[PDB]
Amino acid sequence: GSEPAVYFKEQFLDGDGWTSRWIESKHKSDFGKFVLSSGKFYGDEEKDKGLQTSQDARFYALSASFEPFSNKGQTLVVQFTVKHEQNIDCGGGYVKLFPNSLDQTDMHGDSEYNIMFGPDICGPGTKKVHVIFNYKGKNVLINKDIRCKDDEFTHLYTLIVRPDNTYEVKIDNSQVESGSLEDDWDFPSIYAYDNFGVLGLDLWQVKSGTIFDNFLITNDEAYAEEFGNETWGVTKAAEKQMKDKQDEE
Ligand SMILES: [Ca+2]
Repeated sequence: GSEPAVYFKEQFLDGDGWTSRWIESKHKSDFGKFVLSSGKFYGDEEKDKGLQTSQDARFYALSASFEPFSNKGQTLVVQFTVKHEQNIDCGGGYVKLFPNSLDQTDMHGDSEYNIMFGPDICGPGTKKVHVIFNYKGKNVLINKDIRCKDDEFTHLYTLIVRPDNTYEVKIDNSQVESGSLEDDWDFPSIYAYDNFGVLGLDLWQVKSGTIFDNFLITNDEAYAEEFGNETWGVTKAAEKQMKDKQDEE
């Protein structure tokens, strides 16, 4: 009939239903398995179900395709929650947005993506939020140091990329970094990609147990903020109260 474009959304609300929407890469025969779980403590046992890394010291390669789109002349928002319930030592917690040309059964560390975004932890020296744009054959990393969350709780990560070559990074629905694409990377069409068609979780973990949930790819900042409050905002207080109840035990 005669609104925000929701290019991709995943909340894992239909039990085993997610297996049809996500594809495991067969590039290697030893990739780790994601399992559906809400972990040992949660805000809501059912709502907080997400994809959890289940095997230590493994590479992960799982991806979801969606009807392809271009962000040309549009704002692009990529958002998701990451919960390092295990008290992570070293491991990725970022997503990669690929063009539709990706063969999902062959996705691996070298697969050509458009944008990579999210937290990476590797001991005390790396607690950072990556913001990477693939530009003219190179993966260009942000020149700002954005500290990521390293506790056991669910955190919302949001990247906003605007058609005026500006961006914003939010953690828990609050701005943590912003600036211009020309200023914050060493590169007017910089922001735009002809095609996005796959969101991938392509990463390494030593201590596994991270849970990913509430993925959203949209062209509207205000909608991503509302969805953020409907997901992460609903989890927050009750999840903390449950862990506090358990810590005392
Ligand atoms: Ca969920």
